[PDB]
Amino acid sequence: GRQKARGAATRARQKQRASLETMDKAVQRFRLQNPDLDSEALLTLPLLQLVQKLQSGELSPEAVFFTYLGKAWEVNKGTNCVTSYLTDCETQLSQAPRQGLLYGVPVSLKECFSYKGHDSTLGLSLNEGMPSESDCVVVQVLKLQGAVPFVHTNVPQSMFSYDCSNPLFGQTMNPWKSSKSPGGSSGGEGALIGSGGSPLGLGTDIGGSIRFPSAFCGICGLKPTGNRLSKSGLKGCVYGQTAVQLSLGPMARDVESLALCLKALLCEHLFTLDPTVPPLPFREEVYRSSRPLRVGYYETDNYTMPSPAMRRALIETKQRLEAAGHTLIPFLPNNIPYALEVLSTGGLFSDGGRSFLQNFKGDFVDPCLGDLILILRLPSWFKRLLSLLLKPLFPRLAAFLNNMRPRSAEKLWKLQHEIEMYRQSVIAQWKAMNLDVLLTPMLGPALDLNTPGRATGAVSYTMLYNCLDFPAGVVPVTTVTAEDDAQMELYKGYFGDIWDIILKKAMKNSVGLPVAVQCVALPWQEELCLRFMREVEQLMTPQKQ
Ligand SMILES: *C(=O)NC1CCCCC1
Ligand SMILES: [Cl-]
Ligand SMILES: [Cl-]
Repeated sequence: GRQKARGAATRARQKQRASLETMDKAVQRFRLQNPDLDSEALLTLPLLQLVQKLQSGELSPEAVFFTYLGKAWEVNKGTNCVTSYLTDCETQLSQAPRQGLLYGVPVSLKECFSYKGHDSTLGLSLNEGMPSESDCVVVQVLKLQGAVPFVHTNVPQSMFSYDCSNPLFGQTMNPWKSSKSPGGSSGGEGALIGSGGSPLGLGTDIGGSIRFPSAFCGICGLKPTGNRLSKSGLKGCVYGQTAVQLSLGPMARDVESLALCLKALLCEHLFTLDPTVPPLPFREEVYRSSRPLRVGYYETDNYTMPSPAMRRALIETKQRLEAAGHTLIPFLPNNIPYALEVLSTGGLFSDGGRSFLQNFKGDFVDPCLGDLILILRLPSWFKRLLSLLLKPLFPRLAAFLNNMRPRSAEKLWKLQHEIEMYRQSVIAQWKAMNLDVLLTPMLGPALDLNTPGRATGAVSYTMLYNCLDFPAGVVPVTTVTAEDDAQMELYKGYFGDIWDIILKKAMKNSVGLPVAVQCVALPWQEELCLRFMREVEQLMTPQKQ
């Protein structure tokens, strides 16, 4: 019963196509009137220098806007990362506030950041032809700070994924290798920023969806504490689920860009437009501190075996931090399996997936979601039974199935308390070793297209910090060598289940692809997190600063 959804696809693709044409026509007009502009030099300027030149008058907003608009159009050709051109953004451009900290900066938005007059489909038929009545709060703040949001970027269908394909706009590709995923669900942002088509973007993250795309596409990303920024006006699939919180945050080519973005967002405009966000301004002096850090670290979470490239990235960064004078302390959060199998899965699937499934009624199911929908559709008893059969041979799979069952409000309260007491556990663990920050591996290199949805285990590295609601960011530190990739033939994985087997195959043939580490601080500590990220960036890739 899918013809209605075929109509949605046809209409969505027409709007995407017309958006692209509108963009190109404006780019072609602009270039004719400005034939001598050094567009390469403008595009490769770091955000901090770009901002300064816009503030001084050295570069016109128009010059910067249309150049990035040109570049976004071009990189889209090989990645399919842009779903929509934000129609009024040229008239926004001419009205941008001069004193704004982001005056004249083109910014790209993940499709779920509602923008007036435009759909936030999430790749779902039922959200097509349902344009937002207004800009969401962070989009309002961006504009009040002088920025110019200019495109919506692609997401995997429903966002419940770390790949990036849906049936309306299709499949987004990694800009480093087109057989590879850009990661997700902020994958359009990853591909666009990662190929130079936007200097700053916003994404969201409930199990790693800022961090996967950033890592897979070789850019920086930060997932703040859930309630550091406003979620007001965000489009979603499931509403009212508060056990594992959603976070939104910046993506960019460097760390300084992330810190600029958070500084611009954490202002009175935000705090008055959404009073439910604690009014905590950006603390520059914590961000800029150069005091030695106590850095906890691990090479593996003992759940998802790291690739050789991940492991090399982690050890090398550790050794450089030591040489720079920081104290590196072996540290692994306790009971990760519990945090993932019981707390995180149970938090996301407390209703057995029912609320989530209503979004898919009458719709196609994108191949990049794997068997997720099929598995969620199954009866609560046949899940339970299959869980008991799989437990001897495949304990991970069994635990997954058993913890995605529907349960009562009573049981949800108990789960919510366990999440709270686990949070306090890890905090106490952290304080007993007197850590400032924590260094971890990050999933990478980029997986093959249509494999993330079959490698669910691999979310272990990022999902843990959604469960704990700790700020976490990722920084590119190296690229896959011939040796790293060859050494994947010796990868086994701790479990030997289908998730380990898919991941092994998924990560092969990745020579030249970027690989990241993850940086973590305690709740409300975004500034310390970024300081630390800045340090990693400086030591492993000094040409960024
Ligand atoms: C981004 O946060 N992606 C997550 C992948 C695991 C399931 C929830 C969504
Ligand atoms: Cl039909
Ligand atoms: Cl709060």
